[PDB]
Amino acid sequence: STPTSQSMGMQIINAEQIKKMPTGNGSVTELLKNNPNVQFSNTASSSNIPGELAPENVSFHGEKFYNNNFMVDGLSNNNNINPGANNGELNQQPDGYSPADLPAGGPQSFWINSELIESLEVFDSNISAKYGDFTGGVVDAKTMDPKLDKSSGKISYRTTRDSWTKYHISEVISEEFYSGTNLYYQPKFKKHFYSATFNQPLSDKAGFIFAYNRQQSDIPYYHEYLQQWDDQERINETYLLKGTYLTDSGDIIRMTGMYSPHESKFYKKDVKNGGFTNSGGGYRFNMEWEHNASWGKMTSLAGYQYTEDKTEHEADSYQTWRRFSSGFVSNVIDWSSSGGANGQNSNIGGYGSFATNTSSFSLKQDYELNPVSWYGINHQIDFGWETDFYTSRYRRFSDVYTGGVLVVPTGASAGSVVCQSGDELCIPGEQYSRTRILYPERNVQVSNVNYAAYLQNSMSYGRLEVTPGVRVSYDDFLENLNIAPRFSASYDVFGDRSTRLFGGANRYYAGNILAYKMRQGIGSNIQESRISPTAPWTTPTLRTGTNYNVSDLNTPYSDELSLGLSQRVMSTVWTAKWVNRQGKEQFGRETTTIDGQSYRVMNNKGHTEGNTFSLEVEPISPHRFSFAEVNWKLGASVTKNKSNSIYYYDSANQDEQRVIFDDKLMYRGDIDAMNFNTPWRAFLNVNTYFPAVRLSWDQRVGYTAGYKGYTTSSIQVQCPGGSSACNGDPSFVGGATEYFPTQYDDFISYDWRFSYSQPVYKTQTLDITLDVLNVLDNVVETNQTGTSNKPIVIYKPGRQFWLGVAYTW
Ligand SMILES: CCCCCCCCO[C@@H]1O[C@H](CO)[C@@H](O)[C@H](O)[C@H]1O
Ligand SMILES: CCCCCCCCO[C@@H]1O[C@H](CO)[C@@H](O)[C@H](O)[C@H]1O
Ligand SMILES: CCCCCCCCO[C@@H]1O[C@H](CO)[C@@H](O)[C@H](O)[C@H]1O
Ligand SMILES: CCCCCCCCCCCC[N+](C)(C)[O-]
Ligand SMILES: CCCCCCCCCCCC[N+](C)(C)[O-]
Repeated sequence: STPTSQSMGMQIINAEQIKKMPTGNGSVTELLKNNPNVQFSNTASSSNIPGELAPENVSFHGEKFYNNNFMVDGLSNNNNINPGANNGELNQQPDGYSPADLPAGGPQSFWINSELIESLEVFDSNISAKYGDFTGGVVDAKTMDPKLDKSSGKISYRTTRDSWTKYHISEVISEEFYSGTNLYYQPKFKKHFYSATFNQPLSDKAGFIFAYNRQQSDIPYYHEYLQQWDDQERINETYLLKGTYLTDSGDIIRMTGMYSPHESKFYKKDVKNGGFTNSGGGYRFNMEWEHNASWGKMTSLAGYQYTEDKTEHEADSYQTWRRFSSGFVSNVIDWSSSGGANGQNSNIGGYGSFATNTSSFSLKQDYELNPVSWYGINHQIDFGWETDFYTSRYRRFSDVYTGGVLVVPTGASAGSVVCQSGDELCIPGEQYSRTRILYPERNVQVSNVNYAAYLQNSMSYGRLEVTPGVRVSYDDFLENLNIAPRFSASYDVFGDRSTRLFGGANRYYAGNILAYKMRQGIGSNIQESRISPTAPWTTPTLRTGTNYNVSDLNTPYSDELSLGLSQRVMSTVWTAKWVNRQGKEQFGRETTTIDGQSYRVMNNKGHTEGNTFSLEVEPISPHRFSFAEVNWKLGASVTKNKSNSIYYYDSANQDEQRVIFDDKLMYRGDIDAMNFNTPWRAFLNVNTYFPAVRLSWDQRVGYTAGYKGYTTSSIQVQCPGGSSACNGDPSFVGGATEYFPTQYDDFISYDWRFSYSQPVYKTQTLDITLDVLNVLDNVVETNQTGTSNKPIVIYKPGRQFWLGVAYTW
């Protein structure tokens, strides 16, 4: 059995516990909301953005949001190229809009639905040497296994809508919002979730399981100027197939296969054929071999996993044409993109396709030895190793041409454009392009190999438990070998199990980013010119634009200290604990100069702190108090998190800037963190079951410290005189931007889930499921944008209904 000091710092959510928490989009990170050690992006749940299907972003003890280890079925599900794009916030032009974009796709490469999952193991504190490639938390999601006894199976269906959603939108925006001209202002929409599961035995000793799961979301979108309604789309799919076979020997062989594409359908604004789609996800193949020997257990795995973020546009060339201007009106340009009174231009097309992928083959092996007493104490030993050979690419699939400067001869020479038979950049009689920019077919490619091994020894003298462990890893990307001591202890103060202390000190090293590699060539373009529209294209010249590059880096780590205490007061367990995290050597941005050419490059100048006091109360067993039965759980936390100005790996170092902030003139690097920094929150869950009418009545209540919004001075406060804070440093001379707080008040969150089951033909049932999400519909500020000039507040979703129908057998 696992050591008591490590369980103290992990969560376990089995499938029946999952079904009893009320949910929107079922997604992995959503399930973390009952964990007092985690926080979410200020924008992660917002009323502007239903219809969106991605996973929320999460940060453990205020560590980076892209420094978590997300696993599925114990294997990595992390994007190690570009996971923290735009520090996790959305972009009015999602990445791929523009020709020279590095695709994003976020911290998880497979977006797995909250069905499909048997158990979720969530480690945040005193983590095991067995787990690496994180600074923050570990989030292992175990999919459904086959059963060998019966032929289970289920078909579900589930939906929500704009009708059914009550919105909260600022005014200021409400005009623009309801026009539906903004991608991420979605007033009208429909989500649809299908699922199908087949459990299937073959022998007394072998069976498989097929599962499928589709989430889809349609969002209308309008072009002013172009004057068209197009439909945005969001599709997530998961196909899953697992066999298991028990040998004559008593050893076990498993085999998994997964395919988890997701895509997002977008539109370049007011552009004829402006469409483009952003595919993500990929697939897996496992093969796993348990062996049960006299000494212990030995599980040996081989795996392969292709994952890919690709942007693909409706067309592979882009033009900007003129509809009309002084002296000119086209017979051929129907549409417009601008609406100027005296001049209108018309954009058409797009920037080809292009992508990043990672192909990777993995070989794990883990040993669980049987306990062994030696020199008077028990030795639970684990050890193991693993190695991963991977290859990352970026590719533009084919040459994409953009139109350059325009000509529109008018007046004396008004009709005189004479085109070439094939010429995509010439409209006979009207207009042509003098220059033309070619973004070329390209390819950049890394192939690497990481190695890791770990040894742990949980020893116990009775009363005591003390588990020193080591994880050693080497990435040949940075070529660093890192050694991570993990230490975790526990003491029982009087037999009993009534009163136990525990603590520990550990170090977690992160995995790779490697975006700066993939961007190396990126944004190369070759521009040509021509005198007339029958001249040949003449003077090709290669520009690179912003150049990116590799540098000599340390691997970012996080150091931990923990101390806690678990009391059993009555028939109710009160466990309270402290954790502190120094996050160190965190990647950021530098501009460096090589040969007169300049280069964006990664540094190790970021840093973070995390400090959390967490309490947790939970009764021993449910109350049967009588005609129904009720269980309950209660979490709470107090949380101070810190940060540089280096928010993520593409943030430049603006620490030495001077900034006014709360009343006194100070350096920017020392100001409060403004994402993942809610000072406290408490939450209670109550699951109620009325067996008399087969009705489940699940409620989540929560009281939460309010948001604190900031805005900034549009104009820098110049400083010898010009603010009475300039005296905080009389010598200082220069500018400084002032931050203006608005402290919103603490708020009550309240969520419901009903689930009624109903027999149909003996062994079958039909299940009705209803979620009421913001029950009181009360308004809460989540996030604040803009200068003081124009401040914009964003709110948490109002009351929302989800309706589900399941059919089991
Ligand atoms: C279980 C074995 C996997 C079977 C899935 C085969 C279908 C994969 O389809 C492919 O997947 C990649 C990422 O999704 C894309 O980049 C490819 O262009 C696409 O054709
Ligand atoms: C768990 C600890 C294992 C240590 C292995 C260190 C390997 C360092 O050795 C390097 O590894 C590269 C990638 O594998 C090779 O291609 C290089 O030739 C070699 O310099
Ligand atoms: C068994 C008792 C568990 C509680 C451990 C006390 C942890 C105190 O630890 C301290 O907490 C401060 C917060 O006020 C932080 O400012 C400091 O960084 C930290 O050293
Ligand atoms: C038994 C379940 C198998 C899943 C069937 C999925 C069928 C659709 C495959 C994708 C094709 C696109 N579209 C829009 C028709 O769905
Ligand atoms: C892991 C076993 C699952 C195998 C399923 C293979 C998917 C077949 C492709 C059908 C079309 C899928 N897509 C992307 C169009 O939706």
